[PDB]
Amino acid sequence: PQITLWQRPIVTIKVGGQLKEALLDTGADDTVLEDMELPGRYKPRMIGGIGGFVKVRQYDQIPIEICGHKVIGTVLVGPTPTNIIGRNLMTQLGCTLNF
Amino acid sequence: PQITLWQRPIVTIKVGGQLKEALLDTGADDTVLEDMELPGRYKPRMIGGIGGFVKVRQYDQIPIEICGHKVIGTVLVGPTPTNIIGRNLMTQLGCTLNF
Ligand SMILES: COc1ccc(S(=O)(=O)N(CC(C)C)C[C@@H](O)[C@H](Cc2ccccc2)NC(=O)O[C@H]2CO[C@H]3O[C@@H]4OCC[C@@H]4[C@H]32)cc1
Repeated sequence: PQITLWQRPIVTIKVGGQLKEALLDTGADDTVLEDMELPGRYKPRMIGGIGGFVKVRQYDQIPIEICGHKVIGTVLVGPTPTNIIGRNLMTQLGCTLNF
Repeated sequence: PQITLWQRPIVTIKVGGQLKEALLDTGADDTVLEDMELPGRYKPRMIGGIGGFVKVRQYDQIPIEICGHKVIGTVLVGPTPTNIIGRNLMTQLGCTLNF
């Protein structure tokens, strides 16, 4: 894919049979998904943004398909305004920024 | 250039006569800079991120050079933890996400 930025770079993702929308986000170190149920034991964490910090549950080794491409890695779950794919997963996609 | 996402995509910018480091942020609609003065009038604006909303100052049609490219547009100034370059300016560079 080549994704221009006139619109939000929202892609379709597949999380265990659920399809969702998520923002491809180079400004995010990590992937944060809106509150949902994931497998495994989780570490509560603090994650900070524009408007301060929110608490998230960190889950490891979560299979996600982004854009038809399979990735497996860490996903943070909490009160985010939108699902965001962070660099930890965009590197698995092999995303680069180009200009 | 082709920018990798192994590291934060930080670039040097020049705005208001000042050199700054900023994060190239495809998940950011708008460009948001830590508190500084600009030689233009502004209006208040509420901008919402992962922790919620913050009040910013909105300066319109602000020239910025990014990696030696001259761009112009809206710059928001306020209590952001990091300088971020949003889509409003990256579209002017011809920035695409590629994978
Ligand atoms: C270490 O792990 C992390 C740590 C932090 C974050 S983050 O979401 O807070 N963020 C980091 C940055 C502030 C240093 C990534 C950004 O891409 C967020 C991601 C984001 C998007 C939407 C909502 C909340 C967050 N964008 C954002 O806050 O943009 C603001 C400014 O312009 C508007 O575009 C967006 O779209 C409309 C509102 C926002 C506005 C993610 C993973």
